Amino acid sequence: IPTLTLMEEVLLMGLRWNDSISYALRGCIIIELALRGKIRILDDSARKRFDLSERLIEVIDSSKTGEVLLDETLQLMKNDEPLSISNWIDLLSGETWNLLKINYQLKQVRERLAKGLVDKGVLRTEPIADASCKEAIKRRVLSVLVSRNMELSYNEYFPETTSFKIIRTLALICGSYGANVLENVLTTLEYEKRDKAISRAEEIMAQFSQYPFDLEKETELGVSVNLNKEVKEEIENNPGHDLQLEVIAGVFEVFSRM
Amino acid sequence: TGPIVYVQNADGIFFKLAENDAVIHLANQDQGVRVLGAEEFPVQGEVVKIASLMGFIKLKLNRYAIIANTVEETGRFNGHVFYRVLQHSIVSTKFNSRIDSEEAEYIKLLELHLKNSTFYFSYTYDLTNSLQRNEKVGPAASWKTADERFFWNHYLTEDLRNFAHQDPRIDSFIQPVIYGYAKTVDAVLNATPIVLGLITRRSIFRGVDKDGNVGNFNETEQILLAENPESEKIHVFSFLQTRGSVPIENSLDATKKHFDQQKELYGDNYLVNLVLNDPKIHYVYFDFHHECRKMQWHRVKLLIDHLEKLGLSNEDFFHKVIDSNGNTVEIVNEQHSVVRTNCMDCLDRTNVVQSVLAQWVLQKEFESADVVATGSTWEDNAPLLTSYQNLWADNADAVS
Repeated sequence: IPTLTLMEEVLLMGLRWNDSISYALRGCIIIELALRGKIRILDDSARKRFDLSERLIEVIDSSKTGEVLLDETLQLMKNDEPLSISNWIDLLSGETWNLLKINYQLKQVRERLAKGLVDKGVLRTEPIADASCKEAIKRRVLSVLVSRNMELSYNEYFPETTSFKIIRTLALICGSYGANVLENVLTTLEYEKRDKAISRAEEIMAQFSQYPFDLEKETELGVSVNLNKEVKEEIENNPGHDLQLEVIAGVFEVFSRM
Repeated sequence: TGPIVYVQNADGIFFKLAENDAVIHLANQDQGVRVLGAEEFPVQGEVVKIASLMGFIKLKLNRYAIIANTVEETGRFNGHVFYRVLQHSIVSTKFNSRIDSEEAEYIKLLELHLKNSTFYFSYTYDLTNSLQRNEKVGPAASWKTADERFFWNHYLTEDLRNFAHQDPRIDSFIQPVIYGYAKTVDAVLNATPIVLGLITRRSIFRGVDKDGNVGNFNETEQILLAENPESEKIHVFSFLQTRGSVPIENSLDATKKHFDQQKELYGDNYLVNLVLNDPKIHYVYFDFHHECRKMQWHRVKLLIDHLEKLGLSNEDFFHKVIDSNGNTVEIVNEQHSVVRTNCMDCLDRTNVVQSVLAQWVLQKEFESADVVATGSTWEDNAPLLTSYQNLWADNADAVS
């Protein structure tokens, strides 16, 4: 149960608005909704013939999250036929041709997330009020992109009791790189460290774009070793949640097609 | 005419007949409709197969496309098949994030109009006119020959019309579409295989408008087919009954033009209203007096008898006889008189009167083909009666 949603984190890492950041924002919406346990992949055998990103979406819970955007998307998923991941994100981005679902596109997302951060007391209008949170998130990201052995840090917004913390961080990395806003938080690092970090993120993308994401693959970079072991330690918990993970890896697949 | 498939491309949309070949390109650069060859047809890309194309509509700076995704079989008659548009789709060349906010309102209202609306058509047959009018027209022409009043997609195909005036290949692309009802029913009376059918079309135009149009003009046609192995021939009937407003503001010249058109197209006109001295034009009034339903039906019968006393005969309809292939053998009779129904408050009354009248003529249609005996009541047959009632009921469901 995190305080900040994935999309707000991504946007926060954004500043110091392209199409990439929007697409990635919607992607973060689907990812977050999957993480909550709201949506899940339909348990069909035929859908596994196509790509994971083309698989349908099934919503189980109807409880509101409190976040405006997420609840809007939930509403849109509540009154429609089961659409695929890529098509869902496309419709939420308004990239599909059909005018029947023209009202599916989210308008002025920037102001939504802005009011979201301000009302959370994170953003000040006059420019972040709390830089410790951003620095902590950045610390996690760098702990995944640089550290030899992956270790995690926790703040009040993202406690140690947060479920799928590693998954939250990985999804954050993938989503951020999808919008190419990852370049902002690699500026402090040295050249070689950047060169390792980017391709480490590339390995994360290539590994978790499929389900089940292979963990027998040994990285050559020596960066964030035992990632597979800790991910295994994550899948030891919450059994039967394979559906949501299929969704997530599907969105990761979408990020690699941008 | 025939099915159409297309390819969606950023530069524009490329339409092409499903069955040389003409390609209808709507470019995204200038939002203009132009004709290209089969070589322009994209080798790869999404190929969408649709029932038919309604046409293009231009609002502000964008020109949208109105397409029918799928249709369901609603009627079959002498090989000719009637289709109802189940799902409609509006397609633009630009993405949803590129569409203007002002235009979104227009698309919203248009889509709202498309909802709760029943459209009907047929590839090999033009329903736009009555079977009487369709018989007076050769079998070759299709798009060129259609009623100006009931050709619903007239505006949407303006560009297509302009390109059809020059290119005959465009004629196959454009397909007549009507707003109302159109269905057939298979049955049997006195060991004779019979196929009933009903159509209903709403006019485009619009008391009396200055142009001459009266508004709310709904032409309701009742057609029939009867194959009798005893006579070795196929009989085809086409009773006709229009309705709408009535001249009672209303210009003298407008009334004159209206009546001239009505008398030129329908001949004699019996106008019945519900609560010059032209010889071929009669004015009838009727009040239900809030009686019971049965007494109301009786009153309808009495009104029918009154119309009969006015000079209206139940033998005045379109009767024809065709061959086994479909070609007509001989023309038996033509209808030179119609009964226009005008009502206050509830419109259902019009449908009721039209129904009882149509059955009163239907009995004579039966007698004319030796299906029933002289003086016999066809209404004694329960299945045919309830089929008739179901037909008119669904018609009433569609009109409202």
